[PDB]
Amino acid sequence: ALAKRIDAALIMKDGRVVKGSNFENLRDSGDPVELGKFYSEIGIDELSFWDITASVEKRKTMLELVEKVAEQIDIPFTVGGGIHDFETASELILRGADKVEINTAAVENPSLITQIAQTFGSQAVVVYIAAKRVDGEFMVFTYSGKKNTGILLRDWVVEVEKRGAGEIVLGSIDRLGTKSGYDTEMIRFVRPLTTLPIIAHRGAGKMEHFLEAFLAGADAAKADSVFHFREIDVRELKEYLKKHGVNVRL
Repeated sequence: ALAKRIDAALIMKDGRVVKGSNFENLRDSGDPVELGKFYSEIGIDELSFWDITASVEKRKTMLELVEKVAEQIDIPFTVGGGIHDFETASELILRGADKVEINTAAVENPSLITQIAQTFGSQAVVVYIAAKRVDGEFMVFTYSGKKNTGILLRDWVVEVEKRGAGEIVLGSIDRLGTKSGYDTEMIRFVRPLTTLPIIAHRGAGKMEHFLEAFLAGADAAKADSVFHFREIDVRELKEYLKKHGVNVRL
């Protein structure tokens, strides 16, 4: 029925893919640009490039990345990782990114969502929401899961749409590092609260997990290590989803 998207996320530091990948056909399996390009050719629909360059080289590193990526790939991509204000987001979109992915800076200043959207459109703004169960409630976490904001997921989802975001990535900290499946309970919780596309993140271990996420109401599903270490083949995944009635691009 409804069209569904398959996303790959690449974690990057100092220009390199953190922990690389298992694609031996590649000249450089740790080159984010070559790996991204390869993904774009075998069936990934959209890419996310996440930078954790901790040095003062971060800003130009991310700019050089988006420029090289835009030159080599022809599917939409998002860039993220410590994007804290409008000028940083703007530089990155102009240099070639289709979208920016923001989290902590958005929670601390939700008007940042609106400021990026008012120049680049809602479709250019993706808000990543890291959430976790705490005393029986879904709470929003910031600073790479270090801080419980005390903000209810329910309230933040509604505010994010109100401020003009285009898409929500819903990352379950309750599933980080696990391969037991996406947090379908969390996706089902968020689905009726927003009209925005919901992208599932964290927990994927096998093809059937993607099917479960789409049944839960996700519009897209994003993963990283399961692709890079080839626990799941992307072509096989889309073939599988299509076979069982999911509207994926094949």
